[PDB]
Amino acid sequence: SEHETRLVAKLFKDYSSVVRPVEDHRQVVEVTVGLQLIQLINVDEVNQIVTTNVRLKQQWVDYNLKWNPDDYGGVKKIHIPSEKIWRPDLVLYNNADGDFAIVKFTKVLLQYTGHITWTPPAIFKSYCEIIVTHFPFDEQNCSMKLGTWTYDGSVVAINPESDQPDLSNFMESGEWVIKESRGW
Amino acid sequence: SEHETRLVAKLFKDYSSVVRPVEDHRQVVEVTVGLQLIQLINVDEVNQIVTTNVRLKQQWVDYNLKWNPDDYGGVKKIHIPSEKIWRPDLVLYNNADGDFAIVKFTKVLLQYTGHITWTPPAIFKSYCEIIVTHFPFDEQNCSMKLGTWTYDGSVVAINPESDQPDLSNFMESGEWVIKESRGW
Amino acid sequence: KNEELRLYHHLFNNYDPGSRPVREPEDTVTISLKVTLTNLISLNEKEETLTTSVWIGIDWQDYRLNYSKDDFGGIETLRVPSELVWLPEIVLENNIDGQFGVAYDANVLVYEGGSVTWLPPAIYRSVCAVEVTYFPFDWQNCSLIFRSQTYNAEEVEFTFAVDNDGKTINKIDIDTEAYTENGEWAIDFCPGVIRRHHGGATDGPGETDVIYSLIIRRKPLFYVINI
Amino acid sequence: LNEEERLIRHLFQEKGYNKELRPVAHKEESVDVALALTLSNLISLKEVEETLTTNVWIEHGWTDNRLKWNAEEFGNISVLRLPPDMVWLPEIVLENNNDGSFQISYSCNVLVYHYGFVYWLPPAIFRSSCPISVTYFPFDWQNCSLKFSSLKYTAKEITLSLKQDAKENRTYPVEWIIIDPEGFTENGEWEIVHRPARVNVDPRAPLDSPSRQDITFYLIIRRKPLFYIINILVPCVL
Amino acid sequence: SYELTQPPSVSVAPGQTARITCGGNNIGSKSVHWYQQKPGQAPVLVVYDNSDRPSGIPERLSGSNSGNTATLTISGVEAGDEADYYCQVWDSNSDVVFGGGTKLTVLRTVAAPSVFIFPPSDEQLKSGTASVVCLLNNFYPREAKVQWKVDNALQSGNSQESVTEQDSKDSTYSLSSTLTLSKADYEKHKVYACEVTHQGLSSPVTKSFNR
Amino acid sequence: SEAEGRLREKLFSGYDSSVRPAREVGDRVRVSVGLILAQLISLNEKDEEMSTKVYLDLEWTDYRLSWDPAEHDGIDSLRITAESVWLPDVVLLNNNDGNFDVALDISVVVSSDGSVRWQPPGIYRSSCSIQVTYFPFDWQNCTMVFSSYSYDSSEVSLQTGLGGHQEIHIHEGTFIENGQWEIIHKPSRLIQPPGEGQRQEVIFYLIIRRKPLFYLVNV
Amino acid sequence: EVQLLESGGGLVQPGGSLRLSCAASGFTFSDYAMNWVRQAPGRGLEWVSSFSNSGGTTYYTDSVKGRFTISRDYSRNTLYLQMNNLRAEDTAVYYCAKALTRFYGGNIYNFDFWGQGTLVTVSSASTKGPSVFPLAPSGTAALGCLVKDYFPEPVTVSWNSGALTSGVHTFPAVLQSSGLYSLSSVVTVPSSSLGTQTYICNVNHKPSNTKVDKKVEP
Ligand SMILES: *[C@@H]1O[C@H](CO)[C@@H](O[C@@H]2O[C@H](CO)[C@@H](O[C@@H]3O[C@H](CO[C@H]4O[C@H](CO)[C@@H](O)[C@H](O)C4O)[C@@H](O)[C@H](O[C@H]4O[C@H](CO)[C@@H](O)[C@H](O)[C@@H]4O)[C@@H]3O)[C@H](O)[C@H]2NC(C)=O)[C@H](O)[C@H]1NC(C)=O
Ligand SMILES: CC(C)CCC[C@@H](C)[C@H]1CC[C@H]2[C@@H]3CC=C4C[C@@H](O)CC[C@]4(C)[C@H]3CC[C@]12C
Ligand SMILES: *[C@@H]1O[C@H](CO)[C@@H](O)[C@H](O)[C@H]1NC(C)=O
Ligand SMILES: *[C@@H]1O[C@H](CO)[C@@H](O)[C@H](O)[C@H]1NC(C)=O
Repeated sequence: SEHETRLVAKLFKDYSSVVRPVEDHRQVVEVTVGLQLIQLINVDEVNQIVTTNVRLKQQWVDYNLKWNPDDYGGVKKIHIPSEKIWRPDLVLYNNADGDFAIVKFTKVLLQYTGHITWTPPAIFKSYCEIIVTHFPFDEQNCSMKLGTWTYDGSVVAINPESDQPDLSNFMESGEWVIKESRGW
Repeated sequence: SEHETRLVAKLFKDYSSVVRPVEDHRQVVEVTVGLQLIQLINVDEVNQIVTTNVRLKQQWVDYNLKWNPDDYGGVKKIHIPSEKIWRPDLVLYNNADGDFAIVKFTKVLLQYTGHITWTPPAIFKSYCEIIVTHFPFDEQNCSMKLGTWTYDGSVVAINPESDQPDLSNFMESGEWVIKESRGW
Repeated sequence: KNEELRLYHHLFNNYDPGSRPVREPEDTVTISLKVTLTNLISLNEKEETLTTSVWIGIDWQDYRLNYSKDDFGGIETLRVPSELVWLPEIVLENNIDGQFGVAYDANVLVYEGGSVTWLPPAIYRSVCAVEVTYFPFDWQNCSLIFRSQTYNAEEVEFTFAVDNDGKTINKIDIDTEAYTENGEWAIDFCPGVIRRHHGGATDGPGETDVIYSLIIRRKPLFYVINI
Repeated sequence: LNEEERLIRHLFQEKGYNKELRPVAHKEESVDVALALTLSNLISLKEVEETLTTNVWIEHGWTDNRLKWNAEEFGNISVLRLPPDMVWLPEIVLENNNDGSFQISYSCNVLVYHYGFVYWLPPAIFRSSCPISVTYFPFDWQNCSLKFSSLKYTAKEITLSLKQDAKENRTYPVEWIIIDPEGFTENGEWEIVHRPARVNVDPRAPLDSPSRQDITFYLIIRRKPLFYIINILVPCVL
Repeated sequence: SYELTQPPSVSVAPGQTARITCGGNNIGSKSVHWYQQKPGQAPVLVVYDNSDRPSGIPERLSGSNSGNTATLTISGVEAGDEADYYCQVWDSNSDVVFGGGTKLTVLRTVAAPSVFIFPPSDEQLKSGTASVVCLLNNFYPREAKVQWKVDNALQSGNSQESVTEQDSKDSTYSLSSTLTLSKADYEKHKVYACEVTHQGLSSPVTKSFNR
Repeated sequence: SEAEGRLREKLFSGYDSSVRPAREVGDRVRVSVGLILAQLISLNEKDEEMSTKVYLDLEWTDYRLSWDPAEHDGIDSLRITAESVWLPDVVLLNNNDGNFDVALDISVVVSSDGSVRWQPPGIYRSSCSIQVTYFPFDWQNCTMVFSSYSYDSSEVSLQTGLGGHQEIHIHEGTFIENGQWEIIHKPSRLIQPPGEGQRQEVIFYLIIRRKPLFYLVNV
Repeated sequence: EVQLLESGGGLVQPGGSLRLSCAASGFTFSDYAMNWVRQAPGRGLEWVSSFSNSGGTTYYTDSVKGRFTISRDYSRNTLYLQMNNLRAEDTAVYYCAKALTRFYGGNIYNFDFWGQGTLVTVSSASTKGPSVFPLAPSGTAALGCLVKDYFPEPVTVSWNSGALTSGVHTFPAVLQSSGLYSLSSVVTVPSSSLGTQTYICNVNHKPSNTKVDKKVEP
């Protein structure tokens, strides 16, 4: 599609992935964060580490990545490498011994309104206080604390997509049953 | 140095590593392939995988990488990074859980005639039918199928360097004795 | 002068691998898929992980890479690095180790008429929930789920490749001559199915994937003799 | 964010910033680098492998006068978030690793303030050599160390110091590993007794040696022997 | 200050060979590069390292280097080789040094100008000025003189000449002479002409009009 | 740093880090190779491999990287990232895990005479055939064979590092002693090719005696 | 397909500043030293600056040292030249040029590809758009248009929306004593076609964003 090629050339002609993507610097980048739990891979009770497979959906508006579809053959959405654009630097604060940040830089879906959806996969290894008093009849409440590592709330604001994590695509666990899940 | 710096600068001006290195597309790239076995690392009977340390000597001629030594202070051979030039895409067809192709991109020795010798190392993990009927008095016959993954014989021809693998620098194993070896 | 260089410059001087090969945005790219299994490495019951070695045959049409052999000295095929052409970005969705992509980024073959073929090999470690009830006299149903990581069903769709006679290969392909059976696992069945879902009005854009079902049988001789 | 776009243009494209060069007026000067260590969690101490696995956030503070600006000339901006590979870094590494992972794990953004101060808090998973004294096992205590230094720069080029905190307009050095009292989850087998921090200077080494200086964060950890007691010692003794 | 020295102009007939020299102290020990710049176009590397030719450059352009002179040889001079040719070297103390470019001129046969004359339109006269433009189209050689006559009086200090470069198809020249006057001066006299003198004309040719 | 920046600009002009420094064809690059043993991590008898943590000590001359300190503010030495300069392709030939390279490239130290000193760290897993006859009252002979992977003897000539002590250097205070092995001998030797594609080697030998108290108590 | 698009050139007063940019495509931007080479109007080529990824080094000619800064964009394949304290001697067409080598310098150093460049004009004079005056004709006829009273350069003249290319001659601009540029664009056609065929001159002055199109008839 030559329209998409011309559009991508236009958008990234004078684009900066370093600057936060809104018009005025006093404004706050509003990011919606949602967690999808695909699989609870393992609970290591000795080292107190819960390993899970997750998708970290991040939604935000980029002010400068907007276009009129009529000017570009009706192209309303495109797929852009995530490395080319500014992103929030979400980090699992209570990471035990895994990756701190997203290392799988999949493509973002960019709409003509400047809306970006980025749904990278990750293997989260989080530190969970394991109470072994009632083992093997034990119940374990394990958390995943996510935040922008280098941006404070006055420059980047994160909001939950939903009150609960998305478990619609959760694979059945042969060792654990998730009775309750919730984001705060 | 100065002569070689000038030579290396001029050799790669209009060079393309994409197309095959022949004057005419109807020609065939003749590649001599010789396997050197440095060590028999392991024979995993359960998973039927033989791990070996190898050097995969590959020799061919790049038509466009030629020069007259008299024009360059008598420089007759040089060493250049292998990532910069076209190479054959040799793959271990019966790879079990290792690397399919060469991943250690060591330097190639280039002569003024265009002759390239490239001798990268590799850890071959090859799938071998393991007959445990006579264990521990069992004899095995583990093969390593090598071939150009994307090039057929009409565009790239591979020929053995010798009838046998090179065992000159083979480390003696404390669990196996190589009774016979041969390339076909 | 090599005619391959002239063909390469003709095709790729003005070409965008980031854009889908469609004349209009609403058109869909059809991808012909085959999956060939070379080795079943293992099934780790403790980790519930199936380790397999495969190579995936992916064929499609790129009208932007269209050329006739008569205009380029009779060249019927051109090998180029896969990074230079658009790819549908097929990944194993149900991998357990976080490795979504292929093991070796082999060259794509561009044939005359705009036909593009990519045959990269891969080592996959996939999720397989182990039904334990009759272990070691057990059989498993390990899924291999392939999908585009980027594109929805309206952007990229899947079809199964056809054999020489035109019969649809709706299964994992196995070369009998080169195939060595796993020491503990026999592959009894391997059907494939192309699923389409999330096409509802509320859902919006349709999604599609291809699921292969390796029905494998344990050979219990070790457990019988030793335990 | 036209204002910080203009500020980045002014800092890096107008003034010609060279990240390969240290921020010093003359070569003989040394860049002061203040270090602090926060222990997010003590992952493990493998006795057989003699390896301590830790999650640590390494706070670096230094001054780069080339990255100064007047805030009221740039929309009152007082801080910037820049990629770490856009600015000279005092490359500190864990010298006494035993797996080859010398460097921090996640290369996060640096924070650059208008008065030239660069703050950088990379987190890292580190696997370090901790020789094990087995004499009193399972009633043993160990003395592990995390030794941080620079292999790219010597004491001539950077000076390592401990982070300095303030209380009631009185400055004091931070001579311990920082642990959040609320957020820290104690290891299930090891209790931290002492956690000092020290700047070590070898007088015998030359100034142009990487071994001249280091900052070591020590963990004195006591084993909680309840598991071994209940499962091994009482049955064996009886 | 290595100071590569080049001749400002080299002239040759079609089919002959042009030799563009670049002088320097011990330039034979240096690598000399040659760039071609067409009129109103970016320079193009035509030779590098004293003899090598980039792909897509005709084989009729070659180079040599010896002693205190490097040479660019252009054989079989076509009608589209008119360009400025620059030599270039690098020195440890002088950095990148270019030569004062050499213009290549094709020495074709004599062709006489086509003369036209254009009085000002009413659109310009509404603005308070009068520009009389007379045009000499497709002539060779460049040496030509245009003289503005107003009632048998030669003009001076109130005319401007503009000359094009050699055309890429026929290597001819075009010239334009513009006489600009205030409207009071233009109305103050009646007959306006320009006289063209050029060696290809047997005698000077006048184009005249009455306002 | 303005003087250092100017000197770097002078030194990197016309410099190709992939080209071996030979002022004339036939000139050989003399590379002195030494080893500092930071830790003897282990000797795995099952896998027959010695795990060590070391600092190489590689010294050579690159004539292109020379300058006069009088014209560069009296600067007599520079520290330059290793990837920016030509390096000898010196690797551990007898690695067991397929890892040939150093753990971190770090920086070389370049003197005004063109002398380049490079001390990269390395975590190495080297092949060691185990003499099992007297285990656990055994002593082993684990070698570390270092050589150029590509350049031959006609291009890069090796010699043992010294300043002459032909030995692995162990710093007495900072050495991480192993609880199971005692280092008896630690020499180093330059091995010539058998008398053009031929390559020298520098072999560092670690003759180590096991300390068998565990097996006395437990077996 | 190697391509170097320069932008950011234009009019600036003496002592002002200006950022030229060069967007590069078709090659690995980090594998070749990048350069700025200027050409003053009617003068020869003059190397201005070079940026080399080998060691992160920058090089400048003496006349611009301390005034010009060459840099590259952190993310995009874009080369920048920030110019400050501009004099009348800096007026020129600035070309962005790729070298054959990743390093700056050495005897082999040459510029294997060039961009079309950007004009930078340093002058206190203000911008003004052209005033078109058709040259009405009074056996081949000649017609044309007289672009006058414009500043700075250039003005681009086309005929019949680009359909007429044969026989066109657009002359070099000439500086008047008033300090303003003017040129004439002419075409010769058969005299028989004057009454039957329409001839229109389209003048475009980008510095002032003027697009005056004038029809020419006797
Ligand atoms: C090995 O594994 C494979 C993969 O899991 C097995 O093949 C799949 O088997 C499942 C059932 O286990 C089957 O799911 C069924 O799908 C159909 C079709 O779904 C479509 O249509 C229904 C309407 O007809 C829509 O409701 C749905 O949105 C849609 O797209 C369903 O009709 C069917 O429902 C029936 O069974 C349910 C219980 O499983 C029951 O709750 C329901 O009321 C109804 O009776 C199933 O959901 C997959 O389609 C199969 N194929 C694929 C490609 O996954 C295979 O059988 C396994 N082999 C062995 C030997 O066990
Ligand atoms: C015969 C009975 C006492 C059982 C045998 C007990 C043996 C194994 C002894 C040896 C060392 C002892 C421990 C040493 C120290 C303490 C003190 C205090 O922290 C509670 C008890 C505790 C933890 C002891 C429990 C009993 C103990 C484990
Ligand atoms: C390719 O081009 C040929 C010639 O125009 C045409 O016949 C053919 O249909 C085209 N097919 C495509 C778009 O691949
Ligand atoms: C910054 O704050 C000062 C007051 O401290 C105010 O005078 C000034 O206008 C502010 N600048 C901007 C751009 O808001």
